Amino acid sequence: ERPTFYRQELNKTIWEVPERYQNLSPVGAYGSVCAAFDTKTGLRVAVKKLSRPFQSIIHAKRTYRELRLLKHMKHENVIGLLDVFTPARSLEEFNDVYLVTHLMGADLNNIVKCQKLTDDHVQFLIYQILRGLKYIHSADIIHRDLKPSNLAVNEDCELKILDFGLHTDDEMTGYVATRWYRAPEIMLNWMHYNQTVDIWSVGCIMAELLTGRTLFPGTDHIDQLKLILRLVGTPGAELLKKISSESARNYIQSLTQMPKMNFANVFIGANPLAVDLLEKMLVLDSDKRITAAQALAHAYFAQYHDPDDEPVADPYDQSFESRDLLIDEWKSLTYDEVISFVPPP
Ligand SMILES: Cc1nnc(-c2ccc(C)c(-c3ccc(C(=O)NCC4CC4)cc3)c2)o1
Repeated sequence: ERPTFYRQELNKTIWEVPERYQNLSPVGAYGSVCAAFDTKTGLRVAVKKLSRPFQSIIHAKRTYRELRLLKHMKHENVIGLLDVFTPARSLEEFNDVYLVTHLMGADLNNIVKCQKLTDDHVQFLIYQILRGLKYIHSADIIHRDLKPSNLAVNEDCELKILDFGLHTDDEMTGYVATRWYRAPEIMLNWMHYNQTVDIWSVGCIMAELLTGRTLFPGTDHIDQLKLILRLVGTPGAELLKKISSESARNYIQSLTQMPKMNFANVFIGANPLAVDLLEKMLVLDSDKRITAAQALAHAYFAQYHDPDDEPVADPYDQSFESRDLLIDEWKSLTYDEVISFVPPP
């Protein structure tokens, strides 16, 4: 049965949401999002209204991608879908999509920036990121854009992963957090990349939680690459060969060879086990980085690691990515996914 919708204007656009959602207030950065009190579940929720979802093929495909991703993610440490609705009564008038998720009070960026983090806080926070990433990667999904701002956290330090990378050139330019957590292979388009790019991001985050400082705050791509290589050393012959970009390979070979630095001398006073894990994450060769599944079993997480409570994901069919469809087809697929949504228990 259809709920009653009511409307209000929240900064230049009309929100039409079901009555269960009250006290809407904008929170901007994450898209077009409102905090809301959900009266049926008693939860504080985030309601995102999609922005012109079917105005182009790329937009319509994006909207479907986003809904597909969110409907599949059911894990404590990954943002999931509480609800999805449109005020539209049929396909013909279907033109707006609204998404409802948990609203966690803060992001990791405000945590590291405002509070001192004990080594035990670091254990728990990274543990949770890895636990959710094992789940994410097990579905063959790559986040691609892991940074402190898309790690939501509550009062109890419980964490969910948000905003799967699904950026323009300018946004990646200069002295910007948008690029500081990016694996060098994506940053510079070295090769066809995979899910361990997400592990490099975790390395940078973990480092920053331990020291309270960005690990590689490059002023631009090249400066950042230098910051990276000073720490991990320049590529060996084996890696140079795996860079499929001739042009990128040729550039990296112009650099004075440097060895990998001693991580105990960079992360002074840190847990030796934390140092070890960092050395295994911040490996230049992605083939050799530690996987999230492998990381969870590392000694650093002895306290939180529970092999029976680190679930993988159901199969995720993303063959739609290969498909070229018409706006109307992408829109009909999105509609079918809206109409068949069943709330969680
Ligand atoms: C895909 C995908 N990845 N993330 C989303 C998504 C979709 C809808 C929403 C409302 C959100 C969302 C975005 C941010 C938060 C959130 O809790 N941010 C915390 C910052 C304010 C202190 C919660 C949820 C995220 O979708």
